[PDB]
Amino acid sequence: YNTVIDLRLITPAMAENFALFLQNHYEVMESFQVYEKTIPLFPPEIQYELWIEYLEVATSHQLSSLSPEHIRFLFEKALKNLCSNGIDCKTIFIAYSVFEERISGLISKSIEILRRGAVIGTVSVSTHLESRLQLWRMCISKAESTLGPSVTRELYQECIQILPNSKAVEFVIKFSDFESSIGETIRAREILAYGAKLTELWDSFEIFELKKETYKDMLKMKKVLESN
Amino acid sequence: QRAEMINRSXXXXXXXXXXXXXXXXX
Amino acid sequence: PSLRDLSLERDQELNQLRARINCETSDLKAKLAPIMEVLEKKTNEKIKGIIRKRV
Amino acid sequence: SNQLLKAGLLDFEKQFGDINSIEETISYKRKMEYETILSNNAYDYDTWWLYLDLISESFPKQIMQTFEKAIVDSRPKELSKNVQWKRYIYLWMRYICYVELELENSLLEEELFQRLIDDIIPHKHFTFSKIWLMYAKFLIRHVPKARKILGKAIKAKTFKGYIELEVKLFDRVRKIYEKFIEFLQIWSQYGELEENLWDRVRGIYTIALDENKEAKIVLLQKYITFETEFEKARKLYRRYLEQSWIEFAMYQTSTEQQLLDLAKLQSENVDEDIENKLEARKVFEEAIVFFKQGRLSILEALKDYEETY
Amino acid sequence: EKAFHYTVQEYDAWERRISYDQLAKLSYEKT
Repeated sequence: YNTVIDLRLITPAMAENFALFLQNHYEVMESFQVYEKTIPLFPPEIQYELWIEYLEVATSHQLSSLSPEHIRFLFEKALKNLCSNGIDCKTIFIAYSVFEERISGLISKSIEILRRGAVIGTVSVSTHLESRLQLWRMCISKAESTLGPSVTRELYQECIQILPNSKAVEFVIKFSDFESSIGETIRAREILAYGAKLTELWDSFEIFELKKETYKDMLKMKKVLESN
Repeated sequence: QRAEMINRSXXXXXXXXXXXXXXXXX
Repeated sequence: PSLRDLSLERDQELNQLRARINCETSDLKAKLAPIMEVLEKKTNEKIKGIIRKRV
Repeated sequence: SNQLLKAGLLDFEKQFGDINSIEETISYKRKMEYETILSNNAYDYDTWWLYLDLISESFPKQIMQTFEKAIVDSRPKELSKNVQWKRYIYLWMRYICYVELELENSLLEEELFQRLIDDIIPHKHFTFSKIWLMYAKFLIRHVPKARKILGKAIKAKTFKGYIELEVKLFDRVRKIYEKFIEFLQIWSQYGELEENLWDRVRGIYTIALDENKEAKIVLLQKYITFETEFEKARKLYRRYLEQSWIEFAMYQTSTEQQLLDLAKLQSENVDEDIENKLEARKVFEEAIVFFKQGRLSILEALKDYEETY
Repeated sequence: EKAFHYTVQEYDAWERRISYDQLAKLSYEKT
């Protein structure tokens, strides 16, 4: 196998075969050398299919003696070298979020790691926009469940700024619901006025009246917006 | 004079909505 | 993962040959807590010590 | 100064050689990256946490230095108990438990706790109960000094922690709770402790304090009367009329069947002299629950009809 | 999904798919 790497004859699947061979015989640390000796030889569209192997074996196989900073290095080396070549990455940014949450327990860090995965600067926000929506939704789910009012209001006040207006519709609703559940409904009503965006998610802002003259004024304001 | 002319160019529903909310709350 | 199960299925295909061959800060609280509880129990042990001296 | 050369060494060690070399080389590289992030922003406290966790394992000589750097550089430039303050305090708590469990030199503890009582800015704004309670509990391991620590701060969490510390240690907390009343359900815990240790005196205190939604807490006196069986329960039922028609049900409950009927009749007369039909219906239901009682229920129904007529 | 079976040799060639000095060099090579 080594004189088939030296001749540059390996294929990606044959490299993963070498890795699985060495892992099955409990020479696990040698397999990481095989992922390192082969990942530089293939273009970015193949590397992402070898990295998902290398990070999973490193982070989960029980014979890996990799210190918490060593795996935390791998996930940064992958995420820089893939994202600089515009590959979609949510299977790495989620795995990093899980690993960081599991080992350090610093949930704010893992939330930030997802946030980094939403705000990737390589390509325009309309590129890979299915994944880059899922990451935001995961991030804010963690934030609301675990961290509480502080970081939620700083994630929401970033997410709505950068996603395209046609995709922001569920975030304003969920944000206003969260703020209303906190209380002091004028703060919620700011976002409920912010719902004037385009497209029929504004009906949720009308249905949010459960949070009478003020309601009539709301009806008037929405009616004006209906012909803007 | 048509040019001169053309240049010049909810409470019940609220109560009904309140009634609907009350009916739903029961 | 993509390449792994290709490798696994090919590992099954090898057996043919193998045959033929024969709450804002809760996150930080949760991390400090196992040390804080040890200090708590050490404090209470010393409390019982000074109580045993007082009697 | 060639950082790319260091990267080249690291890439070599990844591809060849045993794991210990990679672990040390990675530790160096991650030390540099955490330093460059922290000098760029001191308020990513998560990065501070992982940096200290790296230093604690790979660079034992470097630990205390980085703790000092962390406490002095990462302080907020703000007030009002903002989020950055709430997270900044945990670094000091980490440092306290490091000097306690790992160094075992308590001059460091007393020094850092004094620096905390200086640098927290408790003097005019928000104050962190966590450090006062840590200091008070520390002084026991250091013990009579823990009285001045509480008095420096004395915000409900501080009172609650000190009272529990008294209870673990002891009787002086009752007066501390009396002073805590100056700051609205703690009287229940006070009563529970006093009745555990004096039930007559505790109940007298409760009665005097009641002699000024307060009734929701005053119901504990009824529990005290029930435990005392106890003639003072009658005064609680009478004072519960502050209207009497609602209190009539409890009056009938406290009143043997004929006595409850008499009490219900008296309360019905009071309601009539002031809804009296509802009192009559309540008396009828009371007779039904007690169940000549059925005939009395029928008579109450007829009188209820005559009252509504 | 046939991509996983090309060699590194077959992958480095697939990366591939003017001044007078360079045109002169190319002409010399071609001749």
